[PDB]
Amino acid sequence: KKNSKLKQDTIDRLTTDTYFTEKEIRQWHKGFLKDCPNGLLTEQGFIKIYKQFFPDGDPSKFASLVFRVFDENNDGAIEFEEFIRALSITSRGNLDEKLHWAFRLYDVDNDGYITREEMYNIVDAIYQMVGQQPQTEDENTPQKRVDKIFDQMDKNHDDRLTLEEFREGSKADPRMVQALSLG
Ligand SMILES: O=C(CC(c1ccccc1)c1ccccc1)Nc1nc2ccccc2s1
Ligand SMILES: [Ca+2]
Ligand SMILES: [Ca+2]
Ligand SMILES: [Ca+2]
Ligand code: NA
Repeated sequence: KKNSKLKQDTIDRLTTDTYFTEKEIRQWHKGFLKDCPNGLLTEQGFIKIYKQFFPDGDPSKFASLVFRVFDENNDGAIEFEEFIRALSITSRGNLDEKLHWAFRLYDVDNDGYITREEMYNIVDAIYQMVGQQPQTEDENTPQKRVDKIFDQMDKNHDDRLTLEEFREGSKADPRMVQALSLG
């Protein structure tokens, strides 16, 4: 099939754009096909992998958010090239590259801004995956602590974060990106 074989044109673009050598890309493709013989990873297949790694909670909500960022062309599947591009940024990117990737995750509706509700949505997704925790203080909930972090980053108090607000906000308070292991 087209999707199953690794074409030289794909390798050329990947070595131009990513931190991986041709040798590493070919190695990763062998592994990609062992887990995904079709060369196309579906959303549910993506969720299944996240369940292999967090068997206690429910990673479905978080995995679906991450999937949308991986699937950069929005065709409903992660092809090998999209897999490598995301892995390059998240495992080998510099701080600015990782913070932009985090911004794309938090900006669920892709409108150029993070809202409070979008920030809640990611945070809730993480707790579902990792283990929800009870709060007996209505003034010390995740939603409220997130509000404080958000307010500190929202320099012009318009109730939304630009990429610049989020990136310079995260370099003084990296907690929203360390929650994704991208600090
Ligand atoms: O989702 C994946 C990709 C995938 C993978 C498969 C094989 C080899 C390396 C990675 C995987 C990794 C860990 C658990 C489940 C799947 N990685 C990322 N996780 C996060 C989390 C937060 C923010 C950014 C990222 S990028
Ligand atoms: Ca795709
Ligand atoms: Ca948004
Ligand atoms: Ca703002
Ligand atoms: Na996408």
